[PDB]
Amino acid sequence: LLKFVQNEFVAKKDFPDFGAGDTITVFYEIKEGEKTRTQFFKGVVIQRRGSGTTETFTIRKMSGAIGVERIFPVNLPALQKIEINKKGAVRRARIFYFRELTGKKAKIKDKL
Amino acid sequence: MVQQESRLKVADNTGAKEVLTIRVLGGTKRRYASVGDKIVVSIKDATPNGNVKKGAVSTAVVVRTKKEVRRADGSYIRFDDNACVLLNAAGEMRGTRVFGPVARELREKQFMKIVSLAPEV
Amino acid sequence: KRLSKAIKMVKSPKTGAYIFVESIMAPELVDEFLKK
Amino acid sequence: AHPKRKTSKTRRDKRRTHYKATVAQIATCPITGEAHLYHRAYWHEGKMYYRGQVVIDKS
Amino acid sequence: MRHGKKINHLSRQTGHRKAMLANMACSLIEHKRINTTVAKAKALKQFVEPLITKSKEDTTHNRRIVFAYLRSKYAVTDLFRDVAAKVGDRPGGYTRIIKVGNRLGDNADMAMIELVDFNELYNGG
Amino acid sequence: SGLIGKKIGMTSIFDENGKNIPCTVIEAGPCVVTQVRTNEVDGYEALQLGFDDKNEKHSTKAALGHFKKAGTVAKKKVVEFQDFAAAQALGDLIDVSIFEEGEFVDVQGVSKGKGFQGVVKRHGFGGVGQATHGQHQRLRAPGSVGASSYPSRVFKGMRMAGRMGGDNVKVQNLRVLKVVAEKNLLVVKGCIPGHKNSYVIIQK
RNA sequence: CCCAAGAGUUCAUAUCGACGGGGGGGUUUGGCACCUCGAUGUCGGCUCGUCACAUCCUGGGGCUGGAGAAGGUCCCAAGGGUUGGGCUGUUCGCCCAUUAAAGUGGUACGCGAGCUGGGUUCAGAACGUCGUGAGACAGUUCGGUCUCUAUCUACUGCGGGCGUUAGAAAUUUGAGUGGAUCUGAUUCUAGUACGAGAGGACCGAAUUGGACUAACCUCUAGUGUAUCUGUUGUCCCGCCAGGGGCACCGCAGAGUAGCUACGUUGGGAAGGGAUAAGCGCUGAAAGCAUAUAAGCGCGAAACCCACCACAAGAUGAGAUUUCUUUUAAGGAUCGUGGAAGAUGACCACGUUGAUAGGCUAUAGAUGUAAAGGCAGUAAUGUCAUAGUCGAGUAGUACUAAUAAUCCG
RNA sequence: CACGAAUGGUGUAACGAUCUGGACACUGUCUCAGCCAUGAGCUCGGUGAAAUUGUAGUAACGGUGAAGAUGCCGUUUACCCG
RNA sequence: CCGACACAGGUAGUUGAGGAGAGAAUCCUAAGGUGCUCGAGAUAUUCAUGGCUAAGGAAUUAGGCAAAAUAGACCUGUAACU
RNA sequence: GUCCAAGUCCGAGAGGGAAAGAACCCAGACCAUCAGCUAAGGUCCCCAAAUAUAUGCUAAGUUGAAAGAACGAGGUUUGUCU
Repeated sequence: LLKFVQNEFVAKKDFPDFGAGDTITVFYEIKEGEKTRTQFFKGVVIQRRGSGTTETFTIRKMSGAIGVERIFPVNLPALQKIEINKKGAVRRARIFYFRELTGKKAKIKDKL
Repeated sequence: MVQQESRLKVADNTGAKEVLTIRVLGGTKRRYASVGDKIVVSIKDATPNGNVKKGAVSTAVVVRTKKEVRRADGSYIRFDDNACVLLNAAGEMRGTRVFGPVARELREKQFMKIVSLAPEV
Repeated sequence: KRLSKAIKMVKSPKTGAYIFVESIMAPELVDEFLKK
Repeated sequence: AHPKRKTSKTRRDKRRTHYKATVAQIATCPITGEAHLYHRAYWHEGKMYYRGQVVIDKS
Repeated sequence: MRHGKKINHLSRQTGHRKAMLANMACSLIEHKRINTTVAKAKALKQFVEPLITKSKEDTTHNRRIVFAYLRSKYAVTDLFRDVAAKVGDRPGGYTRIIKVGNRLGDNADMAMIELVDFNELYNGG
Repeated sequence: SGLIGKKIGMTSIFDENGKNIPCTVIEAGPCVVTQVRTNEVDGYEALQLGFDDKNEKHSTKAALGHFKKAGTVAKKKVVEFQDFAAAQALGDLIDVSIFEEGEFVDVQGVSKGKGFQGVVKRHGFGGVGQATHGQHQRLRAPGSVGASSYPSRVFKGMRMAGRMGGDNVKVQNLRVLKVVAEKNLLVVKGCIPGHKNSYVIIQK
């Protein structure tokens, strides 16, 4: 059964609950010339797309003046200790307008 | 995905701002060039002081693409602009600085000179 | 490492002469291709 | 395009062999004896019988 | 290719189709049995089953939800007053479809789409 | 050296050393040997395998009598395999155990039918010209179908529009990943022709 | 192709070869005027291909003024491949950047009942020149209607009838036919052999790409006139609240199933036989010599197998297992549907039934419904991760799949 | 070769559904096509033409021939009807 | 009425409303008049009229042909040349 | 191909042969006949008649229809001189 394969051949993670609008930091395990080191990516979660064991989430940051977006599958054997700084306060499921939008005013709305 | 007649932004202190793609090297009828692929370009801006002239023909590598590119581990990278870095007559970069981040796929192709002086990789 | 070409002769039944059958194999696997 | 030769009464008769009609699937109900189409209802006398029972009684 | 399109356009626009499906439901509610074609009846069944299902609980929200579909207070009140009281606690399938032959103008297969709880003479088997 | 399965779905797992791998689940249930064709009465060595049992209502008397000479009863899918590995007689069962972890298989399946398709979607022809530079009604036309008076005929094999449909296709050495035997799983890597819940022939 | 004065440091034939001669092909310009003027539509380009080898690349060799690598020339070989732009209506041609290569030609200078009309030969106007003039130019420029519902045959697909020697339900052998045959870069062998140095391999073994093609929708991406939400104008539901109609689906933000590529996976792998150019063994005719006359060993992407698909209407109509031996086995009509499909056909089910819908739950889409309370002067926010949908999945006969008939 | 001064010569602001060359924005014009809606088309019920037509049970190759063959010669292929 | 037709053509003048609007434009409606004298299934190929397309942005073509893009009111500002 | 001269044939001409050819070879059709002899050309089968006889050549499927070169060669049979 497909449901029997999914929850048995993919190691589930223990990451907190986040969605669109949240600001997170993801620590992955970048490999190199026979030495692996952790690297952090801090950005706003744009969308979370998927059903289970194959779902991904997209996170966007601004490395100076150039925007960088990255898509991570949640059940990656390299993701470690996702941290959450801000939280939500949006009105959409996929905040796609946040990609074609920059400046000081369109950063994020705070959640009360 | 950059092909012929595509305008790119040159990301280094060589003395150019905008460039135009002429050819995608690497075989017959090659369609596109993602990050790490070599292309032939023609300078079109040529900043006043500069080290290159407007109208010259050179070779470059695609550093940042706007098209989401997939890795082996299942992740994706997607920048916000199509950028390139010029190359010497041989397999070497001309210049000493690189503006903005680069892609990690530029490391598996022995572009250590380009990857060892960028802000982020 | 390095391979080893083993050329062994045999009495072909299609004619009756001595043909030649070579094959690239391991330097330590030529003993099992010459006994057959 | 235009036909080059007049279609003979043999070539036009060998073609009208699948142009035949199709006899309907007629059934009979062992209640009132009236014939009807299979899997269809029918009006016998101010009523509508379907499967031995009565659906409408407009008598 | 329509490998999964479970909806019949009935040779009508997206507005005309919904208008006709909302106009046939009011008729099927005010008269407990109407005579249509086969495809239109099969579409009206799938359009009217969830409405009668929602009608089994008289709330101010469900009334407005059913009104957004029927677009006629005369059918809303007649669906919530006696149709819901006569349906009772049926698991499902509040309507039946019976073919009654063919038409004459265009030779279309007809049907007699009816409510199950309002016909006391027919059972089926 | 051969089995029958049913395509369940498709998902993606991660290898033990990083990279993601797409995979397809094949509920390769226990097949039963129905008839062993020898080289003395037929003329070649092979054996039939039946996969999914039927009822006593849909089955034929001929099929009932044919499967009564065996163990389990009339099957939904019966297919004849050849060149097995272990000599086995009638009534034997092969569940999943014929495959290993890391081997290659040659899954064969019936594709899904597209119906009557034009030349552009069937063979890959491209247009007749542009879309606005005088183009009148040949945006998806085949073009020409031959030359002038020589040969004055359309050559046999001309690629034209017809029912694309779904035929039998082999997938040419998909790699096996999981061979779980308790629940018949046979998780292989790659795609498989056909819709879900479709029968497939897994040749080892 | 024949002869060879020479040129090639000396040496005619590594390479070129004058003065002369003998032929093959019918792709150029011609000669003839043999079928068509009660019409054989003419250049260029697009789509679609197919054929020859007089071979551009890949494949196998001989010679060399071949140390190696790069070359020159000749022989065998048609399986696959043979790029994108600037100028010009262009064919052609020049140029720019790549590639292993950017082949030569035929098919009415292939293809206009397949497309365009940019050029050329229609009517308007102007320039240069000729003619007194009307007018003309292998001189130039701007504009200028491309008709037809496929009868026969030829192709691509799908069915009905009958026959295979009694009839059915399945699984198959194969007489044959069709499809795919591409190739780069890097590493080790090895800076080894060779070479004074520079430079730099044969053979063999791995890694990873480009183009093409088939399948699939797990990921990315597009659509998604099922679905959800926000908002504008006006009309309607008696009024407020809340909704509905129309305005390109009114517009805007998403989107499951499905269909696709821009995505994922796989393939062109390996192994035989007879060979072409060519390389040898033994050996005479012809006491020697000689790969050949007898007999043997190698030898290419060419051919026959091999890989994939179809295939007994293969009338030469095959074989096996089981059932029934004439209203028997069984098939069909009709109905519920499809992952099947133009219509036939195909597949599952038809009450001793889970085939479709409904219902109960849920994967999931959208994003916090309506009514009411609280805060403010109000617009609004909160209690309130809720409402609506659920093209998918599972369980339940509530609804529809008859209690007919036909062939055998 | 072979402009030329009222069959006017040289310029010219504004104007032109005029002709020609170039730049920005923009886009399916294209790389390279993909998805969706209605009408036509497809099946069924009703009415119902026309152009065209010597008779036809109307194959392929090589060749001959008024010099480019469905009908001629030799070989090959092809169950009947849509 | 004039066009052979119960024909997507032509036919002088007068009245010709509301909301937003300068407007008789434009969208929805008044009074009033119509649903256009063949329909039903199904949701192939293909054509006609439309909608949306990731990256590139004329690389297409004889030619930016066709589509897309700017479009309202109020302010700031506005070159060579003449 | 074209323009003359000496003949024949087609034109205006059937029949037989070269596989099919207006002219090439034989041969000038008053009818009817299930009679015989011959011309060109042939006698293994398609397709009438020799798998007939005597002598020699060819090893190339040359050839069995028509039609080929300059220039090579230690293929073979045969005559003379030497």
